Amino acid sequence: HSHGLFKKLGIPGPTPLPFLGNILSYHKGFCMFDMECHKKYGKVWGFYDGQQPVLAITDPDMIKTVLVKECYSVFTNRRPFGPVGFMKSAISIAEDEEWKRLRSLLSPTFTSGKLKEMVPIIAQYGDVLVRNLRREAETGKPVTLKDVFGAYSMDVITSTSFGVNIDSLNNPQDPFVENTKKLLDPFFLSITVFPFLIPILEVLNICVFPREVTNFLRKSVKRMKESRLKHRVDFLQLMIDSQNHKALSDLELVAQSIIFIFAGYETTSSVLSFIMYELATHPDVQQKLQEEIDAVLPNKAPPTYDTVLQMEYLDMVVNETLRLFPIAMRLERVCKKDVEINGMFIPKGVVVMIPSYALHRDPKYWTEPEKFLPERFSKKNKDNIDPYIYTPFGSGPRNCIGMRFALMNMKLALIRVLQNFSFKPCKTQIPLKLSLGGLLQPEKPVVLKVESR
Ligand code: HEM
Ligand SMILES: O=C(Nc1ccccc1Cl)N(Cc1cccc(O)c1)c1cc(C(F)(F)F)ccc1-n1ccnc1
Repeated sequence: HSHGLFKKLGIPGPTPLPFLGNILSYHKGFCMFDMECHKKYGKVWGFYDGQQPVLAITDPDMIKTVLVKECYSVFTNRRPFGPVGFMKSAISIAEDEEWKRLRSLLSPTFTSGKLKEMVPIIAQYGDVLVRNLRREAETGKPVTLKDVFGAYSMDVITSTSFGVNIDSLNNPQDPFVENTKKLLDPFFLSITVFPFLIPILEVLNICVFPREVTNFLRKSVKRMKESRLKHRVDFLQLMIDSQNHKALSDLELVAQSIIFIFAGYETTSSVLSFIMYELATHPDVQQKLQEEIDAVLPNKAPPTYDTVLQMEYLDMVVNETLRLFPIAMRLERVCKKDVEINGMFIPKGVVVMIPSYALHRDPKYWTEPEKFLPERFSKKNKDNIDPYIYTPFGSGPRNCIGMRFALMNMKLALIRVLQNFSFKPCKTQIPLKLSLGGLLQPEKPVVLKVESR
């Protein structure tokens, strides 16, 4: 019944099976499936995640319209995650008026002025990461980068969302480290075929996030609120002060902190691991970046908000890695009203999809794409890229609100790790075969050789 929609609108696409749509095509992963359909079915195609109609667009003008131009009016919210409970008030999960209220109440928290005042504090746990990196350099055996980066990513997240200056890997007993370190898949794939099961799961009070960690963060936020009763450089602080549009709730503040927590842990650790692999398989970029790191700031010169943005090559290295590996893999907006965007009728309720992975590896906009060529973002070539094709943090008023923070957190960590060690390929795997699941992480871990100086 729903499969004739994209046939009525005259939109090509793989013929879907009843009750399932095109979920069987997800056997090669979201990324492989999106690239294949872009070559065959053209610039715009449509498929079905069960009964949910999905429209893929690649035209940059349509993309701008969906993300920027007609954002508040037609394309505002994302597709329902699933059995989310009290986390429905999360800024990434809120819809329509609650999202506009939450983002305005949280936008000044990620201001360039607020990030500069937290730069010296974000380096205390970073020096602890180098201390834990020298002991691994004493061993000639390779080291998995996801655990070391996650240890740093948890320390910075805890020390920036709250005041817990910790050594996550070296102190594996604090409740803050324990809850975060504990936390496609058979569950998420079933929700796509059965969106009718989403409201039934919430009636069963079974949410996709372990409830044991939610109550632990609820009591932690309660005791931290009692600890406030001169912390002026803290995510929560900035949320409690603005609390005392409408007002921000207490449990609402608990939900957003969990967003800030996870968005800076596996997300940051994943990108940090993708960067170092490409630096290990391309040591000329590693050497030049190490040479450029010592140029703007000599050996044993601490980074600063003004100095990080000066190293031009470090920004080129993070951009190309995000291109080759956009951990989002997709951007989604729900067409909540009948709209004709760029000569195309989009009915209501249709999920409009933007394949970041496919456009990041499209030969039309990138020459030799599968090749890590960080020179694509040089001062003379960074103007040729279309900002609506390379969207690692998305775009529009619902882009990544922590883009500046995540870029600073990773760049501040990269400057200190590269000015003390070098990374050589150990036994790793050049093919770097991506995982076939719903995350843009490698199932095979990232283990390379770390050499000192
Ligand atoms: C390298 C790291 C990161 C990448 C690549 C990234 C990328 C993205 C992307 C692609 C989106 C979707 C935007 C869209 O729908 O168009 C997003 C949303 C979001 N990100 Fe990030 N992100 C990163 C780190 C972070 C961090 C560290 C935080 C906060 C601590 C954060 C907070 C958010 C929030 C709150 C949203 C939802 C925006 C809203 O719905 O208003 N992100 N991010
Ligand atoms: O917000 C988000 N948008 C988004 C981006 C791309 C596709 C779909 C979506 Cl919905 N994601 C999704 C996300 C992003 C990266 C790694 C992940 O594993 C998951 C998010 C969700 C949570 C939650 F649901 F677990 F609470 C926590 C943090 C983030 N997140 C990460 C970076 N920026 C935001």
